[PDB]
Amino acid sequence: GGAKRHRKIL
Amino acid sequence: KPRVLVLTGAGISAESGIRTFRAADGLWEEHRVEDVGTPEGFDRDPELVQAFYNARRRQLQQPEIQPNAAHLALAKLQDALGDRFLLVTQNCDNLHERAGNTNVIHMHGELLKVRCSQSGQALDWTGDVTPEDKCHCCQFPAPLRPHVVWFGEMPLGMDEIYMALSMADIFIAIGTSGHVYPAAGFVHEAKLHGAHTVELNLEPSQVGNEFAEKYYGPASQVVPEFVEKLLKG
Ligand SMILES: [Zn+2]
Repeated sequence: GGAKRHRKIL
Repeated sequence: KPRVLVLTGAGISAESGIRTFRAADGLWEEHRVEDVGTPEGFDRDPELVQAFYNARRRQLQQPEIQPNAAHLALAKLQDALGDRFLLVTQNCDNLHERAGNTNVIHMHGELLKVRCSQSGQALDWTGDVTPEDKCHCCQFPAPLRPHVVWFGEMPLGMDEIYMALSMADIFIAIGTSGHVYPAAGFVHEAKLHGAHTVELNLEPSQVGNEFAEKYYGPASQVVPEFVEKLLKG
C-alpha cells in the first residue's frame, strides 16, 4: 500500500 | 450474514466539530500540512508540532465534542454483525470508541496516544506533551512524539486491513476525501475481490465506476439511513 501520502489532483 | 468492512475518514467527525485537511486552501487549522503533518516538519520545529497536537488532544476531550448519529449508527452495525464487522478509520479521534465500537483499527494512529521516539512503543496519553515528558519503556528515558501517522510514514494495521478487504462482502467508505492514500485506494482493492462497494459522503471521493452504491449528504443523515436500511435488509 505504501506510505501515507496526499494526492492533489482528483 | 455479510462480511462488512467500514472505512471512515474526517467527514464523519466533522459534524462533531473536529476539523482537518481541507485540500482546498491546503490548511490544517491554519497550518500548512508540511509543517505539522510530516516527519520533516517535526524535525524542523518539534515545539510547534508538539503544540499543534497538544491543541488537538485538548480539543478532542472538550465537553462540546460528542459522537454524532453517524458514529452511533456504526456502533449499532457492529452490535448486529459481531465478528463479521470491521471498522478501519483514518481518524485519530476516539469518537468511534465513545460511540461503542470496539477493535477499531486506527490506521493513522490515535491522538490519545504517544510513542517513544526510540523504541516505537505506544503509550496512553491524555495531557500535553512537554520536553520534560519522557518514555516509560527505556532505562534512559527518550523523547515522546504523537502516535499519529504523518504523511511520509507507513500506516498501521495494514496486513489486517488488506486481509479484511479481500474477505469483505460489503465495503463502505464514509466521510473520506479521496486525496489520502493508501486509504483512498481501498475501494479498488475491495472491488477487485468481489465486494459490493458503498460510498456515504458529502463529496465524491473517487471518479468513475468504483462505488456500486452511493448516497450523499451529511454523515449524521446518510449513515444512519444506510445502516438502518442494511440492518432491516
Ligand atoms: Zn522508550
